[PDB]
Amino acid sequence: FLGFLLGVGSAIASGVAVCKVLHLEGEVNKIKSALLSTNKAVVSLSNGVSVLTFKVLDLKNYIDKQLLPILNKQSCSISNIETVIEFQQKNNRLLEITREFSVNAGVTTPVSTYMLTNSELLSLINDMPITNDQKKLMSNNVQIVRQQSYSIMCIIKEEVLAYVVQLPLYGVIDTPCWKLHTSPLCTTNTKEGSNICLTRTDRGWYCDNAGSVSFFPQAETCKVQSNRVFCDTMNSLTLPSEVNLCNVDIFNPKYDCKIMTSKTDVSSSVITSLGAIVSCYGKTKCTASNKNRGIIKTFSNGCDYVSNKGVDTVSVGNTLYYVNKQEGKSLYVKGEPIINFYDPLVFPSDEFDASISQVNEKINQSLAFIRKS
Amino acid sequence: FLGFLLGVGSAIASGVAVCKVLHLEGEVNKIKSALLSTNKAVVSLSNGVSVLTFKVLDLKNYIDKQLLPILNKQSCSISNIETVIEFQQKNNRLLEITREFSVNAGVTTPVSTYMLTNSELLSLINDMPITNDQKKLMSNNVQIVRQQSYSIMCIIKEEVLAYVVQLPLYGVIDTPCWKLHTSPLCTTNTKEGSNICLTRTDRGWYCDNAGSVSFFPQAETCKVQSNRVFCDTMNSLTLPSEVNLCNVDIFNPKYDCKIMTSKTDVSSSVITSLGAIVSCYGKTKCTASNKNRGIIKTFSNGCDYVSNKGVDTVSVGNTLYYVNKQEGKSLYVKGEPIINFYDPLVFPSDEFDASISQVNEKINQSLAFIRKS
Amino acid sequence: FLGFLLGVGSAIASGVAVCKVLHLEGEVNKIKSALLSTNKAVVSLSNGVSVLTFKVLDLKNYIDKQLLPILNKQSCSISNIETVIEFQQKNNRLLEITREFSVNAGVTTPVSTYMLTNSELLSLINDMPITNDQKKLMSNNVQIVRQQSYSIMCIIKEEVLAYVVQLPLYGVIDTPCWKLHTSPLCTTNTKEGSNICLTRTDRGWYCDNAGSVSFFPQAETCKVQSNRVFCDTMNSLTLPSEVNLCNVDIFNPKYDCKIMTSKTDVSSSVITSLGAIVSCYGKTKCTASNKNRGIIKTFSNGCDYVSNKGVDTVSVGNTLYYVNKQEGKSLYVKGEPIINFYDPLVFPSDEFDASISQVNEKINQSLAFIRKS
Amino acid sequence: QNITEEFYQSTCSAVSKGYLSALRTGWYTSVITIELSNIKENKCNGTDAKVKLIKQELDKYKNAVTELQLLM
Amino acid sequence: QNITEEFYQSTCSAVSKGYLSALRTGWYTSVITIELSNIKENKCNGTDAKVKLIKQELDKYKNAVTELQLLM
Amino acid sequence: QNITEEFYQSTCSAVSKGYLSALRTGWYTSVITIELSNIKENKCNGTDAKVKLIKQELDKYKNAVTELQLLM
Ligand SMILES: *[C@@H]1O[C@H](CO)[C@@H](O)[C@H](O)[C@H]1NC(C)=O
Repeated sequence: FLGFLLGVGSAIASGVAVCKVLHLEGEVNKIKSALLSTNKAVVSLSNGVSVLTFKVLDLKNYIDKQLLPILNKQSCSISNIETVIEFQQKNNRLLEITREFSVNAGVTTPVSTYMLTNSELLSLINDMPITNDQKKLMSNNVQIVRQQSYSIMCIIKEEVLAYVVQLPLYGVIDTPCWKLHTSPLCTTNTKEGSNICLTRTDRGWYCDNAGSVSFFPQAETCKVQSNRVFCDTMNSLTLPSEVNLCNVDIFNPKYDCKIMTSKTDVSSSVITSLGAIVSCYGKTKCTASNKNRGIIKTFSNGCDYVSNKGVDTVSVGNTLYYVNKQEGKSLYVKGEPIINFYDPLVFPSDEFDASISQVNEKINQSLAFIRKS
Repeated sequence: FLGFLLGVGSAIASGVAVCKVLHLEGEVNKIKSALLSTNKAVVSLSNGVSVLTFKVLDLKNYIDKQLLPILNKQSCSISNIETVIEFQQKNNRLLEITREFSVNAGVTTPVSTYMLTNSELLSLINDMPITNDQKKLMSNNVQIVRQQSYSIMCIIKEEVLAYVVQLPLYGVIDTPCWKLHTSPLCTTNTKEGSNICLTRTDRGWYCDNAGSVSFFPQAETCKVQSNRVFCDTMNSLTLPSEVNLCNVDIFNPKYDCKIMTSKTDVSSSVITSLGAIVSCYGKTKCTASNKNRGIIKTFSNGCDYVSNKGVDTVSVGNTLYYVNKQEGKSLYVKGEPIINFYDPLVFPSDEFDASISQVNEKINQSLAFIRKS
Repeated sequence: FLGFLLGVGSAIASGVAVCKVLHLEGEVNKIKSALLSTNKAVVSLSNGVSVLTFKVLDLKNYIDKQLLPILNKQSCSISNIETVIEFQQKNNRLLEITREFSVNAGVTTPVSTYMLTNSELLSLINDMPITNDQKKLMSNNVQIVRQQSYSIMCIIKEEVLAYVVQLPLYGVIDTPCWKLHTSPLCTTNTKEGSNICLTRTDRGWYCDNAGSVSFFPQAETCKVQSNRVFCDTMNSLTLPSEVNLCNVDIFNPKYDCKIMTSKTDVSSSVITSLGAIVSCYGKTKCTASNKNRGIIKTFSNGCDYVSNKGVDTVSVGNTLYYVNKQEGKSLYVKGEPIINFYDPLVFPSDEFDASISQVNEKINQSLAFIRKS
Repeated sequence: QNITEEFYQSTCSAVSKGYLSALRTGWYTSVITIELSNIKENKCNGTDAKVKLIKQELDKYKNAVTELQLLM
Repeated sequence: QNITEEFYQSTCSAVSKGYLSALRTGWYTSVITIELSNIKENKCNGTDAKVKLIKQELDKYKNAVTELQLLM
Repeated sequence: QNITEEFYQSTCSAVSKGYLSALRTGWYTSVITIELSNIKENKCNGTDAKVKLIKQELDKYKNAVTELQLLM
C-alpha cells in the first residue's frame, strides 16, 4: 500500500545512453572492426565506458559468400532446394527481432530467445566484470535474468544492426529476507455499526542491505525461485533496521509502524508463504478444507490463521483460495488483538496512511478536548 | 476504487501443488506406465487426487523408430526431402513450448496453442468434473478459457517432459448480473471554492451467488461476451443482497452504502453500458454530439446523463468519448442530487473510504463540538 | 498522484460500432464490390461515416486459380515440392492473425505486422481525411501509431474475413508541452519526529489545448520521441491555463495548487528529463557520481537538484539511479523551501489530495481550536 | 536549446519545457478485409508425402477459419 | 428485453441490468506429458545437404532439451 | 535450516523468514550486433519456382531491413 512513497527513475537510461554514444561518427565502424576477428570483444566506447560486444548473427557472410555466388553465376535456375530452407533458417531470427521491436516500440521487456539465446546469454554473463558468486547466480537463474533485463534497438547502418541488451547487476546477494503479510483486524461485536477496523500497511518484502533494510511495497515486482528473492532496488524504500521491531512489538518507541484505520467490516483471506490468514466478520462462511477429507475447520469471528499442513483450501463467502503447498514450519504467536485497546467512540474511523504514534496523538488530542468538560 | 479491500491469494497454488507431488522419487514412472497404452489416462497421484493426463506429442517414438532407423542404418544420405519438413513439423511444438517457458520463467499467463491445442482443450473440458451446461459454456468460449488459465512447466526427467495446465472452473453460471457506474456529484454554487463533492464508491460488477452477492470492484479484470460476464471470484467481495437497496434508495436503514467525500471540482465523464454520465463542474465545456449532426446538446453544470440513441459522442473539455452503440432501453430516474442535503461548513472536506452513516455520525460529532461554545 | 480523478470510458466503442454496422444486410457485399477493382477504396457506410477499406491478402484468387486447378486435375498426384512451400507462404499471415485473435479474445491492443504491414499502414495513413502535417507525423512514427491503435475482429461471411483497425487521429499537434516532476520537501531538524513533509501532487504532463491545459497525471501512459510527446486525451484532465502559474508563484490567488502533506522522513530521488532531484533526509547517504571519475558530489540534508552534465549516477541509500543523458539546458532557481513557512504544531499531519488553500485554511481551523482554550 | 528545464528549490519541483504535442483527441476506424475460399472437402488418395503435407496445410487453413467463425 | 439500464440522478449513478454470470469458482489441474528421446551423440558422414539439415534439427532438439533442463 | 513463518494474532499479520536476497543494484549494458548485407536487389529470371521462392525470401529480408530503418 506504500507504493506512492517510492521515488521515480528512468529504467532504460543506461541503455539509451549507450545508444546515444553509439550514434557518434565512427563508433559503429569501431565495433565492426573489433568484431571483424571474433564474435565477442570488449570495446572502449567514446564515453569511456568499456562494454562487451557480441556478433550473434552473420548474414553478410552467408549472403555474400554462400547464396548470391551460386544464384547469379550462370543459368540463374538453382539445382538444389535445400538452399531455400537453409536460408529460411538464419533469417527467421532477423524477421522475429524486427517484429518484436515493431510491436514493442523499439524496447522489449523480458529479453526473448530471438534477441539473445541461452548460449549467448551465458557467454555474456561469464565474461562480465563481476565476482564469481554473481556469475553463478546469474547462470543458474537465466529466466529471472531475462525477465529483469531490457533490449533497446539502438541503430541500423553500415550493414550492421545494433541493439543494447541491458542486463541486471545483482550486487547484493545472500542477505536474509522476509515477507510481511497483513490483514484487517476488527472487533467482533454483534452490533451493525460501531465496529472499528485496524490493519498494518507495511506489507511486502524486506531484505538486509548494508546495515539497513531495503523494503519493497509492491511485492508483485519481486520474483521467487526456491527461497531466493529477486527484487529491483529502484522499486524500494531504504529504512533503518529497527523497522523489524514492528514484528516483535508494534508499540516500541524506536520505530513507528505505519497502520490504517477504517470501519469497513469485510471478511477477507490473505494467503501467506506457509498458511493463510482469515479475517472472518459478519455472517460470512469461513472454512478450511483438505482435498481428501473435505471441510476440517470452521472459523470463528475474528482474525485467525491456519498452516498449510493438512489444509488445502480456504473458503470465505463465495471466494475459494488454494493454499501454497510449500514445506516449512509455522508458528502461532498468541496475543490479544490490538483493536481491543481503543475506544470505539473515540477511534479515528478513517485514516489511510497513518501510524501508531499519529493515531495515539489524535486520540490524546480528542481526549484532552473531552476532559475539559 | 475498492480494489484494496479484497484479499490476496496465490493463483497457481494448485498447479504448484501438483508439481511438488510430481517431484517425489517415482510418480513419473507411474504416469509413464499409465500412458504406455493410450494417449490419455486418469492417474491416482501420491497425494490422493486423481488427475487426467495427456500425451500430446510422441517424439521418442518418431525419433527412435522412424527417423534414426533410416538415418543410422547405412548410407546416411536420405533420398527424399519430405522427411526434413515432416521433422520440422512435430518438432516446432517442443521448441515453441521451450521458448515460451524460457521467456515467461516457466509459467505462461495465456495458454497458447503450442501448450494445448483446441482439440486437446475440448477433450480436456469434456472429461472434467462439471455439469454439461458448464461443459457447453467452456466449449463455446475456449478463448476466454485460455485467457483465464495457466500452464506451469513441472519437470523434465526420465525421458518425459511434464507441465501442468491449470484450467478455470465455472461453477456459478446463468445468475443475473449488473454493473454499477458512478461519477462525482458536486454542488453548483458560483464560488470558486467551498464546493463539496460526493461520490459512490461501490462501482463495479455484482452477481447473485448462493443467496449473496459477489461484488467485483475492479471491473477492468472482467471480460464481457454478448451478455455473459466472466469474472474471478478471487478478485471479489461477498456481500449481503440488501446492498442492492443502495440503488433504489441510498438512505435506506438496512444497508450502508460506501461513499467518498472530496472538494475537487473537476469535470468528468463516465461511459456506461448504453449511454454516458457527465459530471460537468467548473467552467468546462460539456457536449453531446451525433456523428452526422454535430453538437446536439450542451450540458449545464451538475450531474446529467444521456442515452446512446441519437447521441454518438460525449466531449468534456478536450476529451472525446465514443459511446457504446449497443441496443437497449434507458430510464431516467428523476431525483434531487444528494449533495444538496449537507451543510458546506459541517461537510468532511476529505474522506476517501467512508459511508452514509459514517458521514452522518461525523456531522453529529462536529455539530456537538461546535455547540459546546 | 492525481490518477484517480480521471473518468472511465469505452476505448473500442467506435470499432465495435463499425462492427455492428458491418452485420447489416449488404454491407459486406458493398465492401467486396468496392474492393472488386483495386485493393483500397473509400466506402460510405450505412452509418454515414466514410471509411478506408483495404484488401490485404487475396487467397481466393490464389487457391481457386493456382492451387485447385493443379491439385484436383487427375488423381491429386503432385510432382513438385515447391508448391508446398509456396502455399506455406501466403498462408502464414492468416494463421498468425487467427492465433493473435484467439489469444486476445478478438481484440489486440498493439497492431502487429501480421494485422497490418508497414507498407499497408503507410498507404492507409496517406489516404486519410487529415492534414498533411498529421500525415507526416503519423508516417514518421508508425510504431507509436501501432502502440496506440486497436484491431477488432469484425465479421467473417460471404467468403470474406473482416477486422476493423481503429487508428488514432492526432487532432492536436505541435502545441507546447512541459513535464512537471515533484519530490517530497521536508524540514531538516535533527529530531526523530516533529518533521513535517510537503509534496506537490500535480506531477505529470501538461500541454496547451484550445486555450486550456490538458494535464496527464499518469505520465507513464505517455510515450516520448526525440521531443514529441504522444499522449491520449482520454487519460487526461482538462484544467485552466492559470495552472501554469503554480510554477512562477505557488501562493498566487488565481489558481490553487494541489499538494500533499505527510510526516514520513524518507529519502528519495526523482529523475527528470535533464537531471535529478534528491530529497535527502535522515542519516541516508546521497551521492552524485560520474562514470569515469566516481563520486563528484555528496548531498546535504534537504531537497537539492543536479544537472545531467557531468553527473551520470545518483545513489540514495542502496538504490542506484542512472540519469538521462539527453541534451539540453538546466536552470537552478534558488529560493527558500516552502516547508519552512508552517508551524510544526499546527501543520496537518496527513492529507493525501489537498491544496494550498485547503491546507492553509485547515491550519486556520486548528489554530482557532487551540486559541479558544 | 530545443529543450530546457528549470528546478524550483522553493517547492522542490522541476519543469521540463520545449516539447511538442501529439494528442490523440479521436479515432479513425478502417475496415480491413481478407478474401477467403470455402474450399469443398477433397476426396483423393493420400499416397504421396507432398500431398499429405498439402492436406495438413489445408487442415490448418480450415481450422483457422473454423476458429474465426467459432469466435463469435 | 435483453439489456436495460437505469440512471439515478439522485445519487449520480447508473445500473446496467440484463447480464449473465460465468464466475471462476475454482481450478482444475491436468498433467500434460511429452515423450522425449535421448540422442546419444550421433555420427554419420555429412556429405548430403539434407543430412546437414537433419543434423541442424537434431541440434535444435538437443538444445531445447538442455534449455528445459537448465530451468531447474 | 529452511523457510519458516510466524503468525502474530496480536496485530493479525504473518512474517515469512528464511529467504535469500538477489537485489538489482545496478545495470550492465552490452552492444549486440547482427551483420547485414546490401544485396543488389534484382536481376534474375522469375521462371523457376525455387528462384521465385528465393526472390520472395530476399524481399522478406529487405523489407525487414527497411522496417528496421523506419524505427528512427
Ligand atoms: C486565516 O487567517 C485569518 C483568519 O482570521 C484570515 O485573515 C485569513 O484569510 C484566513 N485564511 C483562510 C481562512 O483561508
